Amino acid sequence: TVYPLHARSTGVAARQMLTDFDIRNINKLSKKKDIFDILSQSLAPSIYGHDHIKKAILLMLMGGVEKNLENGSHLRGDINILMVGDPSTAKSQLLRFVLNTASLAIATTGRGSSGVGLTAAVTTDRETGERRLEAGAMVLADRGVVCIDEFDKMTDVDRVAI
Amino acid sequence: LDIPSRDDDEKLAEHVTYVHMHNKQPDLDFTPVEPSKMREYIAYAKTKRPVMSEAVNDYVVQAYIRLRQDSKREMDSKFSFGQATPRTLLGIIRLSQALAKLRLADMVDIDDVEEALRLVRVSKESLYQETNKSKEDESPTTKIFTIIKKMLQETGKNTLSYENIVKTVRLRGFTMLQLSNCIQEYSYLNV
Repeated sequence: TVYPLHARSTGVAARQMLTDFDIRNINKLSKKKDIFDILSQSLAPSIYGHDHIKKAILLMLMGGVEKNLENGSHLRGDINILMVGDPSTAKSQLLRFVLNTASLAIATTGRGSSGVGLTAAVTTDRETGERRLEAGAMVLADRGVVCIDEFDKMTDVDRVAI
Repeated sequence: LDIPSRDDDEKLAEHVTYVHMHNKQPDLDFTPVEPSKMREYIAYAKTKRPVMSEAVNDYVVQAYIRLRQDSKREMDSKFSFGQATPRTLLGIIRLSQALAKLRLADMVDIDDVEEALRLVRVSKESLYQETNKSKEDESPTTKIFTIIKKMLQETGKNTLSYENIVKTVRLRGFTMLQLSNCIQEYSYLNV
């Protein structure tokens, strides 16, 4: 049997189907106008303030409305948000949600976590004596939200992949 | 250079959002072609190899000359595209040939190469102002004056007996009362 990667949603790991209790909890939540604000407390475990940033996080977690235009490019409906602040405290705290908690967030330091290559690289190996591709983790990722900390530590050739 | 205007950010944005509404930018009057059969027709055109028409040459040539001379008096000037080259001429010819391909015709049209010139010049002056003016519309007596000026280029006399002047005015159609009025004005204007 071949049950491949979960096609419609993100990869196989999430499995966030719902039960009647879960559907009822989600409905009881969503129909309430106020919940959008408590999400800020849901994304402010250690730092406080900048709840607008919490809104941004939950939005970019939603996914967007990236639409496939006929006979043309699928328009980008997803969003990528840059953050900059105290490299000591701002980065660690705001990161530690998307890193540890949310989902499918490959930690990316820039130069280092590029590994072999963030984008790709043609590699002709002695093992089979043949050339394949090295797809970076982000491009290996499908539908996720990749976190790139320490962005200013990019190698020069990286600056174009973005 | 994206001049930040208002009607652009209105229409462009509206129509992008309309794309989100209706996934076809084509409005009521439009014939969008799917890229597949578009490609088909395009390649078919590419398999034609039209011929350069003999008449347009002079015009083409003259165009080049113009596109040359101005360039010199525009070298250090604002639009610093320096010294348009024979490659520009050749590119114009190639553009005309491709438009004739779009005609699927083996003879390039004067309108064809004129459109090519329009393309090459619209690339220019798209930097700033993008406007011009006109003054010579009225000419109810200034036209008489310019005719007189050509006559002066011939000889250059401020005579007191006008017989070829009145003849050329009558040929021009302008009446003799307006002519005499203008003569009054310019004699008073001391010419």
